[PDB]
Amino acid sequence: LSKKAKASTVDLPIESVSLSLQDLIGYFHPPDEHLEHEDKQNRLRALKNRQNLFQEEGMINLVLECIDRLHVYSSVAGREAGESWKSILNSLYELLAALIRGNRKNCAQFSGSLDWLISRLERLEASSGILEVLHCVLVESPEALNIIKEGHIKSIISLLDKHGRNHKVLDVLCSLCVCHGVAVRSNQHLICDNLLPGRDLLLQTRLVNHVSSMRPNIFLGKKWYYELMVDHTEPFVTAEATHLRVGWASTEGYSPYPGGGEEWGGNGVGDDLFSYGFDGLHLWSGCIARTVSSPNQHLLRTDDVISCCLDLSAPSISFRINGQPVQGMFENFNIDGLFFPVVSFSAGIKVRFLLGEFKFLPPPGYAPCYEAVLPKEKLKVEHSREYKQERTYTRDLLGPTVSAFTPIPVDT
Amino acid sequence: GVEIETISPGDGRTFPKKGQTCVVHYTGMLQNGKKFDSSRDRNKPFKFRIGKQEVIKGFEEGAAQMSLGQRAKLTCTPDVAYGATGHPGVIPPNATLIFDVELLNLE
Amino acid sequence: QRRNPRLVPYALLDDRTKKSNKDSLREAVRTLLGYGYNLEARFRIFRAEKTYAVKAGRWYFEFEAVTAGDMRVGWSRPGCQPDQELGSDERAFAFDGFKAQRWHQGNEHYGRSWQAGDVVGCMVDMTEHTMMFTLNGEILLDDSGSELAFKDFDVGDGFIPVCSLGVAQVGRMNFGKDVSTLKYFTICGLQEGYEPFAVNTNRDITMWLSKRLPQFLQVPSSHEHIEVTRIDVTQKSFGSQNSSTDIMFYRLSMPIECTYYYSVRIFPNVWVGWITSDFHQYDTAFDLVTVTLGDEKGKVHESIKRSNYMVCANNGLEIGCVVGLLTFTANGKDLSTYYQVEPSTKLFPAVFAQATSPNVFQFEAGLFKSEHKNPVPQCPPRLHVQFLSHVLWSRMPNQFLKVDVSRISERQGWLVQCLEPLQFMSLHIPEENRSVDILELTEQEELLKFHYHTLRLYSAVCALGNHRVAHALCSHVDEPQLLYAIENKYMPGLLRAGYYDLLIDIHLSSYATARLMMNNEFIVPMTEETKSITLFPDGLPGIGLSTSLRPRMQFSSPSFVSINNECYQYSPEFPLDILKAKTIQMLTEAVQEGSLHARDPVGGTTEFLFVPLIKLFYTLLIMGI
Repeated sequence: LSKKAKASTVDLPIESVSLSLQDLIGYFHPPDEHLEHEDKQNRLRALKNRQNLFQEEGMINLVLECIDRLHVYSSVAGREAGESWKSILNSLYELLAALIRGNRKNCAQFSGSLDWLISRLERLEASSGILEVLHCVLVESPEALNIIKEGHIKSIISLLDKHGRNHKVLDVLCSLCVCHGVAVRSNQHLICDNLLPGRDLLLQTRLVNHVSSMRPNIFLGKKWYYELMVDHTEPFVTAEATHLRVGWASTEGYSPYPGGGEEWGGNGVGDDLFSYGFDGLHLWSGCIARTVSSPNQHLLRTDDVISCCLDLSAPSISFRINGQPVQGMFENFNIDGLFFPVVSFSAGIKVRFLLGEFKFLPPPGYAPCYEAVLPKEKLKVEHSREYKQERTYTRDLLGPTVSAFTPIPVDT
Repeated sequence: GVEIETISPGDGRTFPKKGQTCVVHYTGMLQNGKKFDSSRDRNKPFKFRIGKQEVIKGFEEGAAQMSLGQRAKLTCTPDVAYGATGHPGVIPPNATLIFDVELLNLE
Repeated sequence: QRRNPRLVPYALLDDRTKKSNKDSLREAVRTLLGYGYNLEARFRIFRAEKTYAVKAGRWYFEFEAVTAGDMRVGWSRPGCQPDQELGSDERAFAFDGFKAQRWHQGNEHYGRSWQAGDVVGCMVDMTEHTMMFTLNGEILLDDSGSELAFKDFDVGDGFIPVCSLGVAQVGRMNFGKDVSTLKYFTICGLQEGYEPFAVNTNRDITMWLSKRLPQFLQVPSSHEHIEVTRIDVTQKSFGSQNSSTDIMFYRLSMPIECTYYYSVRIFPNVWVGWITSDFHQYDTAFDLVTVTLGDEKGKVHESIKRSNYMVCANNGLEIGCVVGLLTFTANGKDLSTYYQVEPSTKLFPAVFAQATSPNVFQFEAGLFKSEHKNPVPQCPPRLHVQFLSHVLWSRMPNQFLKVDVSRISERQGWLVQCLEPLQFMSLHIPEENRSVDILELTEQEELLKFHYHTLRLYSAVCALGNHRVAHALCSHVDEPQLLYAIENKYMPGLLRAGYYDLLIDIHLSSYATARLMMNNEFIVPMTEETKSITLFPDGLPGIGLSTSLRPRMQFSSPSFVSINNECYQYSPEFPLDILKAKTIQMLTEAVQEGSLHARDPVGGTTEFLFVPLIKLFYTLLIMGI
């Protein structure tokens, strides 16, 4: 069938050779641990003797030809009897691992074809088979470690680069690094050249303070307004500076989930969140951090005043610090649910509220939060919509949901 | 000749002179915010000497433009950095070594 | 209506000004009675950690109900899905005090109703599969009137307590630990031989409540017919033609940050776009968001943002050409000038579609493949097994974040005030970017294992003294990250031992073996302080004389100077007496709890508690500390 065809190819062992291939595998099977320790060795001695009689007749080469002559297609021939091509190829590697696993004498005289092997590593039909052949040959002979060179490793890491994540491929590199007892240094500095500096394929890890936000019990749709002030920052108690972001956010959207989606929780890193406040005051609006300046480059120090505002019937968000202009940026938004101050923090921090109990206010935009308490609705600053609640006896439950300034007359 | 932005203003006039132990406490991350050094972490005030070609040229240029108490975002250039070689193991080629410094004392 | 006091809706405003409209209608009613026309007439499921599921004993807990509604409190197999709500299969085993029907694949009448302020109590036999429910001591009875709740289930993978909240419901639980709150455990319980969930334990029990936020997954077989096919030319087809044809949100595997294109062939309503990972809208709507500039004076101040999700709508052959910035293409025509504003933003390819016909896709001015993976000679488009066809699924369990914060509040100016920091412990997959905290991996074994073998590789690369690479990893693992990761009493067992290995193989090995070599040499000078050794107490091997040679410690600080042939000598440095002080604590801390012999211990088994704890202590014993 490497020719055109014959259409009466009687020489077709498929069911016969697949039967013997499942028969040859168990013939080289390792003995189980739950066994009498003397009976383990007598089975083991017959096993190690069994491999060496296959070696001198050169069966590994005779196996390797059938892998070669089946490395032709990618799923062929008369494709009803030859339909089982995935079985015979995949079972051939699992045989080939069995002729290897214990003997140093069988590994070293084999060795010689890893450069042939990693050439075939791209086939990806039974790569986990041809990985397994590579894993046993590396751990069992320190000879073959001084044959595999840098171009083989670049093809090894690239298969991890394409095929997601495998603890099997990492067991190669752990065994490729340190031999039986010695640590060949040329492979170690080769690896940290590739895997490490990209931060691309493994899992990078960090730690930052817990982030929590707040709300003053009051939904907000005249030109709505509030005020804030700061007392003690102390920006460095971490291996990090702290954060301070103030702004507005929606109510029918983004349940307050700390650090399971976006980084650490945060403020302004969701689309429903719109925060501000920085040293060099620039923003956070849905993972955006672009660097629109202010004509002070001033801190969030221990004394400053925050003026925040949003007009009615105008999606036009802009704030002020100490009555000084910030060159506002936030326009063209959407509404589904009302809004509120969403001050967040992660420190040993302490700040004030200004509600009425006001201290300082610029004029423009005339509806403070003091206006939002007209009919009956009370005011209690809390931990921002609270899928949790923190306690000391048992942090108990809280249900999923319980849910307009233009009232509606019936058209009668 | 690199982008230097003052985070927290110190006084400006305290120019660091050659032959001074510039005690800093700094950190720095990559283009994607991936950290690669934090002297705050190991609790070590990093000390160095100007003009002696100790740290790379981006840090060496941005160290002169600061003052005492001045935090600064030394957004360095890959050409001024380790370059298309990088640091073999830590830093890939062509990176933006965005630093975050704070001067403490001089000598 | 400018100083208007009427900016208030009806149901909230002053109820005495409406009495001018109420009593005027009542005088309009007093006339009508005078005229004879008398005016006559989702859920929030709370499961625990899977590794707490007992399999042999008589275990008890109680539940304190507050409100009215669905209170499905009881037990559960660990494989209970969060999505399909409670009891309607063989995975949950509970009872709702409302509606008086017990929960196994449905409902069947049992027991009596709840009371606001009840203490339920739940009792399991494990020697036999006979479950029981109580209510305030009073045992809830069957239709035939027996004490049991369920019968002849399967003790397989254990049983976990789960409450199910309704819509506006409030409940309160206890799992041992609260010996004053054992309300009706005194009467039934101990006098039946039952056990709380703190019979020996010492920590708390972290819970995995269902997140309201949706995320994406793979394409498993959990449907009647949802199927993705990997065809090479280079296409992927689908099908969802069943009696459940609601909504399908298709994300792809890996993003693109800021040349070539990508196609779609639909057989039969359709939104094509590009997704950044901050997208969790799960409905059928058309919603979403820009920001203008600030240019230091005003008057220009026009354009920063276009960030959102992207929008498009025989064969529908739309093509996503990208970079540079974002563009569009549609069937040879040009719906161009897309949302071309992206500095370095992540871009999934993403289409949304619903079932009208099968085979709703077929996937793919050069060609694509190189623009996604690492190598870029790579002209032909090639499919890869990393590619998945992610479906935005509704809910998965997520940990409680057991210790939150110490926030306070005030009124006179409303002083909120904190004092102490509480730090995360978080990692992220970079290739499908999303942050997970470390203490979540206890249920993701396919990511626990792969990250555990990553730490085996870090311990083995810097093995037997490679101070170049150990310095390269010290800027990669960052030692006070370890100093928290030593002490998480809820960290998994493998990641306990992996981090203790990685601390030693960076810092505490190359000196440790260096004193291990010279352990049998005993060379000594004949100086004067040597003469003052008595050999005898009138023994203690913790003496401080030690006049042997003892090869010295040197260290190096992992800096970033251009003196690159000076790392090169000893080891990365570390803070010493911070470490030896915590171990002396953690030795006394661990041996005290294990003397009580908890069900808990730190890494599941007592080995993962003790084996790295001794091994770090043993290596530190040799190091001259």
